[PDB]
This record gives sequence, structure tokens and C-alpha cells, in this order.
Amino acid sequence: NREVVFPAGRDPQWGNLETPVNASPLVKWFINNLPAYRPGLTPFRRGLEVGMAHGYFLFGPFAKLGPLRDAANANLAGLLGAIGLVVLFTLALSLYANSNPPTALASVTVPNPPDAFQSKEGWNNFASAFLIGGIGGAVVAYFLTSNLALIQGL
Amino acid sequence: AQAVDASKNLPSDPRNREVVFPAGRDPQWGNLETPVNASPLVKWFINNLPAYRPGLTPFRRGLEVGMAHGYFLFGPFAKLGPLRDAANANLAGLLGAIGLVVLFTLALSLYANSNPPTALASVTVPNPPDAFQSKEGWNNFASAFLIGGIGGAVVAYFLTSNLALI
Amino acid sequence: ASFLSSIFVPVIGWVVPIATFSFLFLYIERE
Amino acid sequence: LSGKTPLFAGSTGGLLTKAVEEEKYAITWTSPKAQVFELPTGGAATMHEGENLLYIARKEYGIALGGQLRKFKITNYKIYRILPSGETTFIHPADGVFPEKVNAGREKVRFNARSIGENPNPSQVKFSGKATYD
Amino acid sequence: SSISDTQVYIALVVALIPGLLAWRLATELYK
Amino acid sequence: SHTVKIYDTCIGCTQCVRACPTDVLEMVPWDGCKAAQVASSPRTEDCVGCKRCETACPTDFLSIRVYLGAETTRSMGLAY
Ligand code: CLA
Ligand code: CLA
Ligand code: CLA
Ligand code: CLA
Ligand SMILES: CC1=C(/C=C/C(C)=C/C=C/C(C)=C/C=C/C=C(C)/C=C/C=C(C)/C=C/C2=C(C)CCCC2(C)C)C(C)(C)CCC1
Ligand SMILES: CC1=C(/C=C/C(C)=C/C=C/C(C)=C/C=C/C=C(C)/C=C/C=C(C)/C=C/C2=C(C)CCCC2(C)C)C(C)(C)CCC1
Ligand SMILES: CC1=C(/C=C/C(C)=C\C=C/C(C)=C\C=C/C=C(C)/C=C/C=C(C)/C=C/C2=C(C)CCCC2(C)C)C(C)(C)CCC1
Ligand SMILES: CC1=C(/C=C/C(C)=C\C=C\C(C)=C\C=C\C=C(C)\C=C\C=C(C)\C=C\C2=C(C)CCCC2(C)C)C(C)(C)CCC1
Ligand SMILES: CC1=C(/C=C/C(C)=C\C=C\C(C)=C\C=C\C=C(C)\C=C\C=C(C)\C=C\C2=C(C)CCCC2(C)C)C(C)(C)CCC1
Ligand code: SF4
Ligand code: SF4
Repeated sequence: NREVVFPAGRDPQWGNLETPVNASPLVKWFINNLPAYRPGLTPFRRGLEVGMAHGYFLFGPFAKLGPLRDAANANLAGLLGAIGLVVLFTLALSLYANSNPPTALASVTVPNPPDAFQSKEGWNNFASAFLIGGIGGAVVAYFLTSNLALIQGL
Repeated sequence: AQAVDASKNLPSDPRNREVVFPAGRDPQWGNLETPVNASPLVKWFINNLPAYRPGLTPFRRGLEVGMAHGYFLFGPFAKLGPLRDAANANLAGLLGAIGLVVLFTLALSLYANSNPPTALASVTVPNPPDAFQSKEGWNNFASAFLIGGIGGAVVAYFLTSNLALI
Repeated sequence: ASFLSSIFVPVIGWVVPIATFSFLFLYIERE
Repeated sequence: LSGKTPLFAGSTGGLLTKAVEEEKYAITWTSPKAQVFELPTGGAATMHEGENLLYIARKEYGIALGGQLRKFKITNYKIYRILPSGETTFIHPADGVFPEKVNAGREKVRFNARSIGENPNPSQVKFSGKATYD
Repeated sequence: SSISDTQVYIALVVALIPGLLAWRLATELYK
Repeated sequence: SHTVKIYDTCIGCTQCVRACPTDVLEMVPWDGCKAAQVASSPRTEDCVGCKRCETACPTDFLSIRVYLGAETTRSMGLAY
């Protein structure tokens, strides 16, 4: 059998080590085509897709495990509680953005530079999209869960 | 004697005035300038539609497009779809309409992720439309279509279901 | 056990075609 | 390229975006008299007295038109190939003489000294990249 | 009358092994 | 694109060059004593494959043969 692990690129001096988890065809496709790394997207559209995923994500833990779980307004608490995180998450982006960020970095799974995240404007446009998509994703998860009995009722 | 026979073959005659013209000034081009194609009314309408309007961002173009289509596609599923004679008829229209919007957004991203060829110029709109000639512009258009499309269908759902109170 | 068909049938009718055609369409258009 | 366009109001059958994007051809000719001639793609047009020019989407439209002009006793027809970068080339009569008549500068191209009957069997030529007709 | 549920779930988990090797076989042939 | 092959049995009718619409063909001289005329296929990129040359060849069978092959915008005659 062949040797699986190899040095990063041609330089063995560097830290990285090529491995299946790091540099397989399947993983490189998935990671490099994720919104943060996908080619041919603007900084705004990257944040919207990310926030829409996280907004729809964070609704669940609050509603099904937070307080007022066994109550009529359980699903409503998940929506409001989730939006509180997206606002804080948007604030963290703006602070990391308004403070001069150092830079993005390339690795083996993403050899080329990621995108125009090497400036304040790239992260600020990302932040504005995160709040929009994040509030949207949570609102979507609320209506599906609250009206899931109806959709199944159909 | 000749009521009209003498009048023909005169530029002053109203019949001899020509409405149709070559595309631009080159007749060798394909199109033909007609009232439907090159009238000021049609030129104003088409050129100021969201796809062709001057000085708009690609995201704002799709939101105007999606809000229209989202509000349009609710109708066929509700009144004419299955379960049209049930209490939840209007609800089925909201889900089915958003379903097309997702497929519509998926088609936009596929045509986007495939390097698109060009955006063409015609008589009705002489200038090129906008920055739809790039992989980036079409992607922002798709994300906007999905937001407006879901919003328009909800608006049609709210008005129709709450029409009796209105 | 009959709930498997409810999940698998629409996956075969909708999801698998969309994934295949989306992959193939972009794949046949590469350069 | 210098010449007057034949006068015709226009037609849907004509140049498309392939002209601007990929390539377009142009035919030029000189007339003794202004006459009427059928265009290569639909319609009629009035050729001017001298130095006419016409842009055509394909090369076939020009040689097809050239045959019609010969029936009007015009043999000074010339075709060009216009690329989107403005490059123009003298395509059809690359040598001034017509293709039918002989000239010394020309040379053989894709000539087989054998007969078609003496072609090699394809089983003799497989897994090699060669074709029988070579 | 019908196979138990746990048996049916097992057959699906076993079905990944032909599917995995089928995917690896196919990608090998394309090279 | 397509390939037009011309064989030894040419006699110099010139009809192949006339029937051609795309000017793929040209009549060239022969150094030999046979005649001052042989058909050639100098610009095969414009060959569309309409086989009009093979209809105007009066041989026992074709001295000039057109073998189809790879396609292009020009060989398919697409004005779009
Ligand atoms: C092979 C797989 C498959 C499956 C499982 C379905 C399933 C369905 N089809 Mg269908 N279809 C298929 C293939 C398939 N189709 C093909 C190949 C064609 C082409 C001929 C069609 C053409 C077709 C038509 C023309 C119609 C359907 C309709 C329907 C629905 C009718 C259900 C009912 O009784 O009334 C309705 C019962 C309900 C409980 C309401 C259903 C509400 C929808 C399905 C909710 C969908 C939400 C959706 C997931 C949102 C997508 C976004 C997401 C991707 C992110 C049902 C969901 C009908 C419809 O209107 O559905 C709305 C309808 O008119 N189909
Ligand atoms: C017995 C059926 C059979 C077999 C064994 C092959 C075999 C082959 N074909 Mg082929 N083909 C077939 C039928 C078949 N063909 C038919 C009916 C058609 C339609 C005309 C074609 C059209 C066709 C084309 C057009 C091409 C091939 C090519 C090839 C070769 C490369 C591998 C391949 O198919 O791509 C694999 C295809 C994939 C899409 C990759 C995914 C693997 C399979 C399909 C899905 C398995 C995943 C599974 C569903 C998910 C569960 C597992 C999960 C849990 C991980 C190989 C020799 C290629 C070639 O050039 O040959 C050298 C090529 O270009 N085939
Ligand atoms: C403790 C964390 C947590 C909690 C409480 C939930 C809860 C929920 N999720 Mg969720 N999810 C989680 C983590 C969590 N998830 C993680 C980590 C991911 C990413 C891997 C997702 C991805 C996800 C998607 C993509 C979707 C949900 C949905 C849902 C809802 C299902 C409807 C319901 O109530 O049915 C009853 C539910 C329960 C009684 C208990 C929860 C059962 C869920 C199915 C467990 C799934 C998470 C899994 C076990 C975590 C490990 C994943 C790991 C292998 C990566 C529910 C509110 C769906 C939704 O919005 O509802 C309409 C939906 O579409 N979730
Ligand atoms: C088969 C297709 C179809 C169907 C079933 C509907 C159905 C509906 N549309 Mg609609 N629409 C259509 C095509 C369709 N439209 C097209 C093609 C356009 C674009 C030209 C629109 C533009 C449109 C707008 C702008 C609005 C609607 C509204 C409505 C709803 C009216 C409320 C209601 O239930 O009253 C009972 C309905 C009926 C008994 C039958 C339908 C009667 C409506 C009034 C027909 C109107 C469309 C018109 C005739 C299309 C011709 C366009 C053509 C000349 C270009 C109804 C659900 C309104 C709405 O959302 O409701 C609040 C609304 O504001 N539609
Ligand atoms: C298997 C696998 C896996 C898994 C996966 C998962 C589990 C997923 C996730 C999931 C998720 C995480 C999902 C999410 C989604 C979301 C969504 C679905 C969204 C939505 C959105 C929306 C729709 C919105 C919209 C809007 C806006 C934006 C604004 C306004 C409002 C509205 C609403 C309109 C992984 C990859 C790990 C690994 C590998 C393999
Ligand atoms: C006469 C005439 C005509 C007709 C017209 C028509 C018939 C129209 C259309 C119509 C339409 C087609 C309309 C539509 C509209 C819509 C709307 C009205 C929308 C709404 C929207 C909204 C409001 C949304 C919002 C939102 C969002 C966006 C997100 C979040 C959520 C919400 C909901 C807030 C034509 C032009 C043809 C031609 C000429 C003449
Ligand atoms: C979803 C879900 C589920 C399920 C899952 C599972 C566990 C499944 C499995 C199953 C699977 C997922 C399977 C698939 C299939 C497989 C296979 C086995 C395939 C393949 C086959 C073959 C054999 C192929 C063939 C071929 C070749 C080889 C070459 C060429 C091409 C063709 C295609 C022809 C559960 C209930 C848990 C939960 C809920 C959700
Ligand atoms: C995937 C991924 C990863 C991993 C991750 C993990 C595995 C985990 C994480 C983790 C995390 C990161 C977590 C978080 C959590 C958090 C929490 C736990 C929070 C909570 C909060 C709360 C509870 C609050 C609430 C509120 C608000 C918000 C406002 C108002 C007031 C109140 C209080 C109501 C990484 C990074 C590598 C990369 C990327 C991808
Ligand atoms: C205006 C205009 C125009 C025209 C148009 C026309 C005249 C027509 C169109 C047409 C169309 C374009 C149509 C479409 C249709 C479609 C349909 C007919 C579909 C349906 C669907 C369905 C039925 C499905 C459903 C669903 C979903 C979505 C998901 C889930 C499942 C189910 C199945 C439920 C043009 C283009 C020139 C240009 C632009 C402007
Ligand atoms: S035999 Fe055929 S190729 Fe030879 S001169 Fe005559 S027409 Fe031309
Ligand atoms: S097939 Fe057509 S283009 Fe080719 S040599 Fe014959 S007539 Fe000329």
C-alpha cells in the first residue's frame, strides 16, 4: 500500500501535514465550497447564508430545553431567545471588524486565500447580512415547529 | 376623377409614412424597430423594470422581482390546487408557492455557479442591463429572490385569509 | 416501519434528481 | 473595408450575437449598374452603383450570393473574415485568381497517391491513433 | 406477517457497505 | 473538423471546386505529366460536409472523399 500522510505541499519544514481528514477530495470540496470559502460570492451573500443557517439552528436549544419548555409560549421563547444571540453575534463581528482584523489565513484544505475578508468593509458587510439572515432563520423554524401539527394535519 | 389614385407615391400621403425601421441604423442586424419593440412607452416600461432599472444594486433588483413572483404564485396553488375546498386550502398555497421559490432560487444559483455567458442588449433597452454579467451579481440576485418570494407569498396569504375582516 | 417509505419516496423523487442534475449540469459545463 | 450598404429596410434573418461574440464575415463587390438582387437570407435589396459592402453571418451566405452576382455578370466579389477584435483577412480569393483556375503558387494538400480501393483495413490500424484515410 | 422493525433497520445499515464500495469502484473506473 | 481526401484518380474536371459552397477546395497544378490540374483541400476548417463535391465526381468511385469527424460552429453551419 502507498503512504497516506505527506508533508504540506513540497515543504516539509512547515507545520501542516497532509492527511485524509485534512486533504481528501471529499473534505476539500465541502470546506472550499462552504459559503465562507465558496468562489464568486460577495461578502454580503456569504454572511446571509451563514446567518440563515445559524438563525435556524439556535432556535432549538432554547425552546425544547430552556425555561417555559412545558408551556404554551415555549416556541416563542426560542425565537426571541435565539435573536438575542444573533444580535450579540452581530455585535461581536462589528467589534472584530471595526478593530483592524489581522487577516484571513490559508491552509491545506483551502489553499487559495479565502475571500475579501482582509479588510474592515468585508467583515462589516458580513455582519449586516448575519443579522438579517439570522433573524430570518429563527422565524422560519418557529412557524414550522408551531404549525408542524397543521402541516402533518394536512 | 381620382379620389385617391393621384395621391399615392407622394411623401405627404399618410400611407407612405413608414413606422417600421432597421434596428438602430444598420439594417444588416437582425431585429426590426416596431411600435411593440421601440416605442417610448415600451422603452420606458422595460428599461425601468427592476431587472433593467438604472442605479440599483443586484440584491435590490431580486427583492423587487421575488416579492412580485412570491405574491403571484400563491394563487394557483390555493384556489385550484388540491384541498381547495378545505379550511387549510390557503395554507397549502403558502407552502407550495414557497416551494417553487426555493426551486427558482436553486435554478438561479445553478445558472450563476455555471459561469454565465453574457447579458444581451436589444432595441427596447440599448444599454446593457446591469452587473448581471458576472458570477457574483447573479448570486446576490438569487439570495434576494428567496427573501422577497417568501415575503410576497406570506402577504398574499395574510390578505386572502383575512379578506373577510377587510 | 411504514414511516420509512414516507421519507424515502420523496427523497428518490425530488432530492436525488436535484442533487444529480445539479452536479451533472455544473460538471458538464466546466472548463 | 470601404463600401456602401445595399438599401433594405431590414430583416429578422441576418446577423445575430454570434457576429459580435465569435466572428462575422463581410462580402464586397463593385457594380456597373444599380440593380435589384435577392439577399442571402430573405428579401430584396438595391445594390448601389459602385463599391457595395455587406456583412454576412456565415461564409456560405457570401459564396451563395457570389453565384447570384455572377448571373448579373459581376465577378469582382471579395469576402473577408471579421473577428471581434477587428482583425480582417482576405479569405476567399487568398490568391487573386479564383479557386477554379490554376496558379503556380498553390500546393497539394491532403493528397493520397493511392486509390480509395487501396486503403488499409481498419483492423490493421487500431489502438494507434491512426485512421485508414491517411 | 412482516419482519420486525429492528431487522429492517439492520438491512439498511448493511446496505451502506455495497453502496460505499460501489462509489469507490465507480470513481476508480473514471480515472 | 472534417477531412477532405483527394486520391490519384483525379482527372481535372474542376467540378468539385464549383459545386462547393464554402470554397474548401482549390485546383492546383501537378508537376507530373498527367495534367495541370489537381483538386486540393487547403482550408478544411470551412468544410461543412454537404457532399456536393462527391456528387460532381465522374469516377468509377470517388477520387475525392469526405470523411466526417469533429464538429465546430463552422462545420455545423450555425449562424448563432
Ligand atoms: C415521486 C415522488 C413524488 C412525490 C412523493 C410527490 C408528492 C406530491 N405531489 Mg407530486 N409529482 C411528481 C412526483 C412526486 N410527487 C412528479 C414526477 C410529477 C410530475 C408529473 C408530479 C406532479 C405533481 C402535481 C402536478 C401536483 C403534485 C402534488 C403533490 C402532493 C399532493 C398530495 C395530496 O394528496 O394533496 C395535497 C396534500 C397536502 C398535505 C398538501 C401538500 C403541500 C406540499 C406538498 C408541501 C410542500 C412543502 C415543500 C417541501 C417546500 C419545499 C422547500 C424545501 C425544498 C426547502 C404530494 C406532496 C400536488 C400538489 O398541489 O401538491 C401541493 C399537485 O398539484 N405533484
Ligand atoms: C452496469 C452499468 C454501468 C457500468 C458498470 C458503467 C461503468 C462506467 N461508466 Mg457508464 N453508463 C451506463 C452504465 C454503466 N456504466 C449507462 C446506462 C449510461 C447512460 C448512457 C452510462 C453513461 C456513461 C458516461 C456518459 C460515462 C460513463 C463512464 C463510465 C466509467 C466511469 C465510472 C462511472 O460510471 O461514473 C460514475 C458516476 C458517478 C455519478 C459517481 C457516483 C457513483 C454512483 C453512480 C452512485 C453511488 C452512490 C450511492 C447511490 C449512494 C449510497 C452510498 C453512500 C452511503 C456513500 C465506467 C467504466 C464515463 C467514462 O468516460 O468511462 C470511461 C463517462 O463519461 N458512463
Ligand atoms: C441540544 C441541542 C438541540 C436541540 C434541543 C434541537 C432541537 C430541535 N431541532 Mg436541532 N440541531 C442541533 C441541535 C439541537 N436541535 C444540531 C447540533 C444541529 C446541527 C447538527 C441541528 C440541526 C437541525 C435541523 C437541520 C433542524 C433541526 C430541527 C429541530 C427541531 C425539531 C422539531 C421538534 O421539536 O421535534 C421534537 C424534537 C425533540 C423531542 C428533541 C430533539 C430531536 C432532534 C431531532 C435532535 C437532532 C440533533 C442531534 C441529536 C444533535 C447531534 C448532531 C451531531 C451528530 C452533529 C427541535 C426544536 C428541525 C426544525 O427546525 O424543526 C422544524 C430542523 O429542520 N435541528
Ligand atoms: C390561474 C392563475 C391565477 C389564479 C388562480 C389567481 C388567483 C388569485 N389572485 Mg392572481 N394573478 C394571476 C393569476 C392567477 N391569480 C396572474 C397571471 C397575475 C399577474 C398578471 C396575477 C396577479 C394578482 C394580483 C396582483 C393579485 C392577485 C390576487 C389573487 C387572489 C384574489 C383573492 C381571491 O381568492 O378571490 C377569489 C378569486 C377568484 C374567484 C378567482 C381569481 C380572481 C382574480 C381577481 C383574478 C385576477 C388575475 C387576472 C384576471 C389575471 C389576468 C392577467 C392578464 C390579463 C395578463 C386569487 C387567489 C390578489 C390577492 O392576492 O388577493 C388578495 C392580488 O392582489 N393576483
Ligand atoms: C451528514 C453530514 C453533516 C450533517 C449536516 C447537518 C446536520 C446539517 C446542518 C443543518 C443546518 C444548520 C441547516 C440549517 C438550514 C437553515 C435554513 C433552512 C435557513 C432558512 C432561512 C430562511 C428561509 C430565511 C429567510 C428569510 C430571511 C433571510 C430574511 C427575511 C425572512 C425570511 C424568513 C424570508 C455534516 C455536514 C455535519 C458533516 C458531513 C455529513
Ligand atoms: C395593466 C398592465 C399590466 C398588468 C399588470 C399586472 C397585473 C400587475 C402585476 C401584479 C403583481 C405581480 C403584483 C404584485 C405585487 C406584490 C406585492 C404587493 C408584494 C408584497 C411584498 C411584501 C410587502 C413583502 C415584504 C416582506 C419581505 C420582503 C420579507 C419579510 C416579510 C415581508 C412580508 C415583510 C401589464 C404590466 C401586464 C402590461 C401593461 C398593462
Ligand atoms: C435517511 C434516513 C434514514 C435512513 C438512512 C439509511 C441508513 C439508509 C441507507 C441506505 C442507503 C443510503 C443506501 C444507498 C444505496 C446503496 C447502494 C448499494 C448503491 C449503489 C449500488 C450500486 C451497485 C451501483 C451501481 C453502479 C455502479 C457500481 C457503477 C456504475 C453506476 C451504477 C449506479 C450503475 C434513517 C431511517 C436512519 C433516519 C431518518 C433519515
Ligand atoms: C462547527 C465549527 C466549529 C466547532 C464548534 C463546536 C464544536 C462548538 C461550538 C460551541 C459554541 C460556540 C457554543 C456556544 C454556546 C453558547 C451558549 C451556551 C449561550 C447561551 C446564551 C444564553 C442562554 C443567553 C440568553 C440570552 C440572550 C442571548 C440575550 C437576552 C438574555 C438571555 C439571557 C435570555 C469550529 C469553531 C471549530 C469552526 C467552525 C465550525
Ligand atoms: C412574462 C415573461 C415571459 C413570459 C412568460 C409566459 C407567458 C409564461 C411562463 C410560463 C411559466 C414559466 C410557467 C411555469 C409553470 C410552472 C408550473 C406549472 C409548476 C408547478 C409546480 C408544482 C405543481 C410543484 C409543486 C411542488 C413543489 C414546488 C415542491 C413540493 C412538491 C410540489 C409538487 C407540491 C418571458 C418568459 C417571455 C420573459 C419574462 C417575462
Ligand atoms: S474527379 Fe472529382 S476531384 Fe477529380 S477533378 Fe473531377 S470532380 Fe474534381
Ligand atoms: S462536403 Fe461540402 S464543403 Fe466538403 S468538399 Fe464537398 S461540397 Fe465542399
